[PDB]
Amino acid sequence: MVLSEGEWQLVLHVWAKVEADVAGHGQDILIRLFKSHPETLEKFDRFKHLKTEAEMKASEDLKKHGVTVLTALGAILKKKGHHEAELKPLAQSHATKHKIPICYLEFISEAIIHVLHSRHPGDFGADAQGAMNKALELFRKDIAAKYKELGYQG
Ligand code: HEM
Ligand SMILES: *[C@@H]1CC(=O)N(C)C1=O
Repeated sequence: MVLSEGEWQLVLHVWAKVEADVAGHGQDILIRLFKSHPETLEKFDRFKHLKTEAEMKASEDLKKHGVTVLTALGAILKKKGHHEAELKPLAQSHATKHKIPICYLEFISEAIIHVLHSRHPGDFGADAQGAMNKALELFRKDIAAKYKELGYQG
């Protein structure tokens, strides 16, 4: 699958808004993930003690991680599909160390879409949401292929 340049521009135009405050967006996204699919929190030995949204919001460490996650994803999106170099270490760690199934990457993709839809109606209309879905699908497709190369079913 291949996104058009027009599609990449819709992706990067909403990402430009995320970048006004990546820390805020990362908190929203991880909290949405953990609330919508509580099982995902159990993968984080670092964070699985957090009991409530209030505790999550107050966690400086969770905020730090959200910035790390969105910055890595931002770097991937800015490659506009040319993300082989970026996907190698991410696939290896997430397959082998963290053991994150592809379904959980689907869950975080859903969280990203939900947060952008909520925060950014001006840059996340139907066409833009479709482009972001396509970008995130491409990301998961390529990650899943790497998972298989690495010996993880996903
Ligand atoms: C958009 C998809 C994701 C991106 C871009 C991303 C990015 C990252 C990055 C950059 C790191 C630090 C370096 C590394 O270990 O590779 C990391 C760590 C980690 N990721 Fe992800 N991640 C994603 C999805 C997920 C999901 C869905 C889960 C769990 C359901 C997860 C679980 C973890 C865990 C447990 C760590 C180690 C946290 C720690 O103890 O420091 N990741 N991730
Ligand atoms: C998706 C949901 C889950 O718990 N696993 C392990 C999946 O593959």
